Amino acid sequence: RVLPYSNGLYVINKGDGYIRTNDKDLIGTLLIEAGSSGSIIQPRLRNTTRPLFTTSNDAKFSQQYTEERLKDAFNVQLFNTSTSLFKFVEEAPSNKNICIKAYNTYEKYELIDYQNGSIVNKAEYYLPSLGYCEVTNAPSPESEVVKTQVAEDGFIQNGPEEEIVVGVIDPSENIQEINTAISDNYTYNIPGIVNNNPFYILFTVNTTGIYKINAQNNLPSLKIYEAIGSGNRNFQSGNLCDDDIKAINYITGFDSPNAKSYLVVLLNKDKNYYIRVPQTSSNIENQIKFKREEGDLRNLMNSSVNIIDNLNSTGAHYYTRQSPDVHDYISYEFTIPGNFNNKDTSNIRLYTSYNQGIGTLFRVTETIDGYNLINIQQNLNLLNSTKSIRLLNGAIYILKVEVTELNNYNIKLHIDITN
Amino acid sequence: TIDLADGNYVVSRGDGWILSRQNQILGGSVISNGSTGIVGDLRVNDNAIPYYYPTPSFNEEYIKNNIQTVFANFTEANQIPIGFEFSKTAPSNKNLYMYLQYTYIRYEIIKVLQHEIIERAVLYVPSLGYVKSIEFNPGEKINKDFYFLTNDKCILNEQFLYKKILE
Amino acid sequence: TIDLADGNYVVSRGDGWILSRQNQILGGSVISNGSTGIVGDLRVNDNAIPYYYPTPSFNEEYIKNNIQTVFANFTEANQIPIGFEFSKTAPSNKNLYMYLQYTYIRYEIIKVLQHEIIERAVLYVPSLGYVKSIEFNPGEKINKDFYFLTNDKCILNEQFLYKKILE
Repeated sequence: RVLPYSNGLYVINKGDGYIRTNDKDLIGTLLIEAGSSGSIIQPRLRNTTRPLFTTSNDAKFSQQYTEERLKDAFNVQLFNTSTSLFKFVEEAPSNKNICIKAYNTYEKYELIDYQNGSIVNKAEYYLPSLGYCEVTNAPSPESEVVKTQVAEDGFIQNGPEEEIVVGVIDPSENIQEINTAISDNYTYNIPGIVNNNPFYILFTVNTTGIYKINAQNNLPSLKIYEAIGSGNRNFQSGNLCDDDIKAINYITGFDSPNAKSYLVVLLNKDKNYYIRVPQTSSNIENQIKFKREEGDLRNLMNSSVNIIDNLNSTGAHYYTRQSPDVHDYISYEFTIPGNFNNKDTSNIRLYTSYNQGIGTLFRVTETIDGYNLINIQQNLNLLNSTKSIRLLNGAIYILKVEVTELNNYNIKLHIDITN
Repeated sequence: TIDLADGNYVVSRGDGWILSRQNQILGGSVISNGSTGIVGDLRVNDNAIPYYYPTPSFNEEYIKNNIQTVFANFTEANQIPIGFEFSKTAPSNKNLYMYLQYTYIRYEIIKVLQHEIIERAVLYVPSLGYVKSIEFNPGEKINKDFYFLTNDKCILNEQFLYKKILE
Repeated sequence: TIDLADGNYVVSRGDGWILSRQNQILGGSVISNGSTGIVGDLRVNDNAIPYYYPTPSFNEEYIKNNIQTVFANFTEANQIPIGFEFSKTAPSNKNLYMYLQYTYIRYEIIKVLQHEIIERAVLYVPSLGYVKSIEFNPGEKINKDFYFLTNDKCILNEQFLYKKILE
């Protein structure tokens, strides 16, 4: 019910075999005398077909657009014309008559702007499908007639239960591309033309591995997305190929404005990824550094590492962020208030108010090569945790949280410091 | 005398209606000795024609509009052709005759006053068809009822699906 | 890393390829209780479209020309329509869902250097189709794998038929 989804555009396939109430969609019933057989055919003598479409916003979610999003999601070719045809046939037993009736159907697509906890826009696109037919015993024509009131306009699904979601590139967010595959390091400059708006960076990597990706000063906060089904098809060694895929799958990253973060993700050579830099706002020049991490930081794999620079000497602190889904990770790099005596300590309890998680605590040492995570505490159970630890003043630590039970869209982490 | 509030109602009786005198218009095929016959049809804009029986107060337009708002919109739908066919195999001793008849949906729209129906207009819009088989030796007299539908009827069970026409 | 002489090769993988995300585009029919469903298709110049994934050095033309010289010439062939259809009958207890998906031939053309493949362009030209049946009670949860092909594949066995591109 929580339905975490890193906000943006999603088109769902809510299923096949939909029909409208009151037989608005019945082709017709025909009745088969025992020992004959009878079919009902859609031959496609004429191609044209009618889809049905309804939207919260015409201005944003226009039929043309919500059609294009199906192209983006499933590469749907035709919307009101099928050359694909269907018929239903039935033989009646020799004892009793049978009678077969046939309804036209629809696949039901949903298009959604899911910004930040709620669907802020929704279209429903009913794509003309290939039939539904009922076979029943011939009814006795003398059977009495019940004065029966018609039903509210709407829909019945006769196809099997289905709901499959597909993220799509927001056509209003531009795409920029890195032609060269990223190797071990790479620094990318946000071009002029993006004009501090949101946009996407398409790229690939050469040899598959774990990468830290941040922006300048770990700000803004980024998301990364795998492109579905990438990297079968065309490839040129060293570079990327377009593949032709705007259907995307969220790997990790926050939607929050002005939270400081860096991503640590696994990346596979036979896939293409989009990054989504948000509105820049700032007029200074920014950059996206891709570094391949061969060190201890792989421990944070497929996490977004959240940054807490700002602890008060003592007191309660909290940090609310979009919660990851069960068995995914959010991480937290925090440095503890006070100068580094190497004997001084501050007492640190790490709670979480709403969802359960397995917390993993590390001390961070940094060398010219990269971070080094020394292992402090494992298996920590966060949800309203009584527990505390003495950590070293001025030292730097990282908490890696695996979500175990997901009870709320946001994960609120507390750092309550005592002395 | 039907239990409804004074006013105009739109009504669907069944699919599966067939019309007085109209059996055999389309022709029929005769097949013999365990061969198989398959008659069927299509639907340009002949089958497509709906038959209107209007009243004062319920003109053609009124009827059309009012049932297309509630039910199967036909003018739209019967532009795309749809087919149907039947496949009857004969016994081996004797031979048989099968003929095609068009089925219709029966829409009607009704003025009710005093839990009584004072007025009714009717529309038959064509659905698919129906074939009737019969085995015969030559000379064998056949029931006139077989070739002649004397009064409109539904070959399926009727129904009475209704909506009040609004103000 | 494939054992061939440096150079460009033209390659046929199978007939029987099907593409990521494209199951269900065409629709699907649901049929119940031992009636029979028959879905099928044709081929004007929609089905007819081939999908090109070119590379620098292997432009659309290059690809087209080079595989039509060796293999099935398609631009010529997919002007004459060809049909295909499938006929699934349902069990009698429960009802079933079947949907149509277009199959393709996978041609690709490859630069080899050092017994290694440095570059590959790909063409999917449409062959015929394929339908997937599944039986269901309503509420019965279905495997997402059934409705969603997540990565291109061949539903038949692959192959690797090749010719060197000449100088």
